[PDB]
Amino acid sequence: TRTQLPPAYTNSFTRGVYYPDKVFRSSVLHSTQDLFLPFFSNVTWFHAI
Amino acid sequence: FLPFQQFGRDIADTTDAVRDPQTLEILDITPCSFGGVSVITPGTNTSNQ
Ligand SMILES: *[C@@H]1O[C@H](CO)[C@@H](O[C@@H]2O[C@H](CO)[C@@H](O)[C@H](O)[C@H]2NC(C)=O)[C@H](O)[C@H]1NC(C)=O
Ligand SMILES: *[C@@H]1O[C@H](CO)[C@@H](O)[C@H](O)[C@H]1NC(C)=O
Repeated sequence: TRTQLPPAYTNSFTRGVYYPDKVFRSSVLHSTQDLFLPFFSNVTWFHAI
Repeated sequence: FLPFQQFGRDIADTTDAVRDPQTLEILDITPCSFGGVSVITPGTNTSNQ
């Protein structure tokens, strides 16, 4: 009794920002490079209803 | 400090704080005053002071 439907998609808005390390800083800028979530990406959508 | 990090850093790229691994306290490191030394003289011929 499961009805199957086509997969749906939506957009991300500046998500996936996490403290890349365990070091304190303050009031200052910093450039980092790591495995992130690029902005305005297209994510896959799932319901349970 | 947030409860998950153990240091504090500066632009100078050296530590300036530290969480003491016993008391959970936060200590600031201030370097000693090196300064500079200059000397004033009125000449050898006139005097030695
Ligand atoms: C998000 O990703 C999905 C999956 O790639 C995109 O859906 C495709 O869009 C193209 C362009 O219209 C179609 O030719 C494909 O048939 C679509 N595939 C599926 C499975 O639907 C979608 O366009 C992307 N963007 C948005 C805004 O959803
Ligand atoms: C170590 O033992 C002391 C007492 O001997 C205790 O006060 C302290 O909480 C313990 N842990 C650390 C990290 O110092």
